[PDB]
Amino acid sequence: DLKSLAKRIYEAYLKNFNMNKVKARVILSGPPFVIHDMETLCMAEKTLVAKKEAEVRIFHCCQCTSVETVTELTEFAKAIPGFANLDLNDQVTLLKYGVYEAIFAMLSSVMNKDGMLVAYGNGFITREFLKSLRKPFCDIMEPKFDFAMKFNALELDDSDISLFVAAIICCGDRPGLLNVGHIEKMQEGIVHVLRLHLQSNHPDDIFLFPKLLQKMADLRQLVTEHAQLVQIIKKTESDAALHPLLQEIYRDMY
Amino acid sequence: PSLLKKLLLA
Ligand SMILES: CCC(CC)c1nn(-c2ccc(F)cc2)c2nc(OCCc3nc(-c4ccccc4)oc3C)cc(C(=O)O)c12
Repeated sequence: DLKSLAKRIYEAYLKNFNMNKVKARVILSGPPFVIHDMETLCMAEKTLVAKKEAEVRIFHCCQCTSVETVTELTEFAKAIPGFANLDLNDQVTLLKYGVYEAIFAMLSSVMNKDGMLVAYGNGFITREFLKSLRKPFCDIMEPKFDFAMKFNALELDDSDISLFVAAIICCGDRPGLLNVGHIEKMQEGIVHVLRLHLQSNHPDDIFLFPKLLQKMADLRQLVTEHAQLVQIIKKTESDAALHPLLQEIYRDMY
Repeated sequence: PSLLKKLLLA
């Protein structure tokens, strides 16, 4: 039942992610506190994270963001039909290599040309402010904004994105998988439901499915490059300690 | 067991 599988994945997405594209669009219109310079960064910190260099404080907020998202993605994955029937070690492998591809795809839903929603929708940090930071911190988000602006031009909705994220997670290509064949069959079913869904939901764009296959490849390269920046920071920055869960994810990634 | 494995087992 392909329509059932799609509905179940979409409901799991709506249940487990605090932010989605509809919610983000409602906020990003007709009020989040705007962080556009050092004064407003310090103001936002006193109101939103009341508990060090500005770039390093932002770095810690960004880690806290990602840790929560990894938790949401793990719950989402456990609700993907068939995922919990996989070898537990393969589930770990799929999440390890999949979470950041999923994170950067879903970041697009909270990004526009001027900045991004942060802190559970209560803040908006500008793209120009991020570029203004000292190296290497100013080099982290720009490729993600670039990816997002092209991704958002596909005009996907949450029903599309939920299937796309499920496809990212259920990927038989990952290094170290024990049960490659079973995961491949899982992925084939999810990709088949994604293909059918895009044809139904986007009859105007007959190449949308191969465009999204290419975005999956682009996301893999984006994550590889991001991990290289993680390593630059961990070994050259005095005060930027990695959260242990994110350290586990990046360890022996690429 | 890893932190990730702990998340999956919860
Ligand atoms: C390369 C190091 C890694 C952390 C190991 C990192 N470094 N950076 C990073 C750091 C400093 C910056 F200057 C800009 C980006 C990140 N950014 C991310 O996603 C962005 C989510 C995000 N959250 C906030 C925020 C801001 C204020 C209050 C609350 C939240 O702002 C943004 C851009 C996600 C990651 C991630 O690999 O997990 C990340």
